[PDB]
Parts: sequence; C-alpha cells; structure tokens
Amino acid sequence: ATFEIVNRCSYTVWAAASKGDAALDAGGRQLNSGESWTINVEPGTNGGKIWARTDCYFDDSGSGICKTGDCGGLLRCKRFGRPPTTLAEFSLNQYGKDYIDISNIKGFNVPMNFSPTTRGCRGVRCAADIVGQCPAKLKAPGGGCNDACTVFQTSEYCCTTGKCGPTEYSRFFKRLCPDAFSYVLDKPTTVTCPGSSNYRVTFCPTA
Repeated sequence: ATFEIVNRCSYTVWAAASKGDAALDAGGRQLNSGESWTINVEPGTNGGKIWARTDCYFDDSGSGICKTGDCGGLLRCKRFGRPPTTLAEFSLNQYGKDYIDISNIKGFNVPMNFSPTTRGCRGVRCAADIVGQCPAKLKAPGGGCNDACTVFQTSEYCCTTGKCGPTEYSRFFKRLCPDAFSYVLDKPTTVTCPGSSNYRVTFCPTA
C-alpha cells in the first residue's frame, strides 16, 4: 500500500514509520515545510504507526535525538517513538479490510489528518490546539502534551488490569479531538476501509 506523508506545518518535522519491531520503508525522514514523502507498506502489515518527531538533531550516521517522538536516537526508526506522539495507526488486509485510526493514547505533539486517497471510506483528524490548551501537569518541557499514563504510571490511567474508565485527563483529549482514541478502553473511532487502500497522512492539516 502507498502512504504519502505530507508536512504542512511551518516547521520541519522528522516523519517516522514503524510496526514496532521493524521500520516501515526507510523508517524515517526529514520533511521540511511543504515536503511530501511517499512510502510503500507491505500488504498484511499489522500494527503499523506513523508519527512526527520535532526538534531533532542527527549526525552523518543518522544518530541523534528528538524532543518528541524519539525512537532510540535513530533517524530511521526501527521501533516506536517516545511520547508525546500523535499517532496514525493502521492494520492492512485484515480479512479483506483495512483499519485506520488516530490515537492520543500516547499524548499529542503535532496536529494530524489521516485520510484515504482511494474510495470507500472517510478520513479522521485531530487538528485542535491540544498543546496550547494542555493541562499544566501534562505539559512536556520539550514540547507536546503527555497522556496521563506516561506521566503518572497508575493502573487507572494505563488501563493495566483491562478495566479502567475515562478520566479528567482523557476527557481533555476527547473534548478537543472526538475522533481520536483518548484512553485504552475508549469507544473505538476506528475507520474500516477496503482492503489495499492507499492513504495520505498530513501534519498540520489546517495551519
């Protein structure tokens, strides 16, 4: 499947694509304001994620650090990034269907639109100013808005026992972005697309 990753933000981001134990395509790339990066993702890919990283410094070998979304200091991510990270999530060709969503379960750093470029389903978006409105306790110094599990590490925020309810913190994310997962047991905002659809992820879709 084809994913075009587009940076409409006014600042540089470093895109990342991983299924957690391996890169997807090249795994990561710098995107200046306006730049588009097209990747190919193997059919049948399960648990793939795409996210942006901000304020990165890398050397010639592709090692360095980012203030949000860092994946063990690599330009080309093999694993998932350090929160806060707005997440585009997908599972492809699962019994004839693709499943996509946006998640705030690992916090928020960059606004995002996740849309198909082929027919048959709708896109999803979280483009509110969550960083600007972020509750004091959830603000990450490096930038972004942490989820409450990341910050407080309780069974209730992290849904460790598989039983947990909405919280004052999850409701903040849900209020600003209804179409994204706000906590683990959130009522699913997953979109079902035809198997083998193609997609576009746009950072800063409105501004």
